Amino acid sequence: SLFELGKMILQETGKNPAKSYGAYGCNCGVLGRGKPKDATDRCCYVHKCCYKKLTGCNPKKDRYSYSWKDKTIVCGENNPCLKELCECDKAVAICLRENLGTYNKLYRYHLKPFCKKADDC
Amino acid sequence: SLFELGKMILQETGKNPAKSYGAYGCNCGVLGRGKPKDATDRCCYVHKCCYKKLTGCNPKKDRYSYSWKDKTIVCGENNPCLKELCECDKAVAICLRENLGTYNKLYRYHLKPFCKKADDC
Repeated sequence: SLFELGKMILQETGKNPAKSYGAYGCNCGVLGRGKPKDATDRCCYVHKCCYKKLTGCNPKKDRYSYSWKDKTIVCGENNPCLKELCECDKAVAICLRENLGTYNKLYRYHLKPFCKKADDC
Repeated sequence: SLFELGKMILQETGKNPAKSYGAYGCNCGVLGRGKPKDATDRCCYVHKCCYKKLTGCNPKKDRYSYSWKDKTIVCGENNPCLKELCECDKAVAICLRENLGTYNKLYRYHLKPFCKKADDC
């Protein structure tokens, strides 16, 4: 669920998740996907496509279990969908940390409705 | 949808809904409910309890018709759920506006895991 996602983002990036990613670019936060503005936005784009591809569970609602072993998100879910879900979230949190280097505050509160439509996942 | 909600909050409060309320307190924005930090937070608490009472429609994704007439949100929507949805969003927008005077920026981007669990609606 977003509860685990939020935690992972904190774990990976050390940044407040909503402040930095609750509304950033065309893809981070609500209002679905759009053409990514930058690498960070691309994380969120990929993340949303990851969610979309999940057939067997609800990515935003469904809670799952994961661990923090050697400063690494470890998805210990036996439930296949929750496992794929956890891996979706892990991947975006890692992506977000890896792209902090080009994170641009001007993309915070980017006007999403005016984003170019996104190519399908 | 978050579009109509965002716009109502904007019309009522005059604030960017995403920045001011996308993550405020334990109730505004993502991650369900929690013990409200203040009146503004309480609005979102009530709002989420309002959403719970809805009868099938999707508050996140479903669009509905309202008009801003004589500076009042009018839920012209006739469909039963979308009408109540609209009414939920109108109520929170008004509530946020009415409690603007105690809006506390410190609760912007409040970390949701730090919140005491919400009482049942």
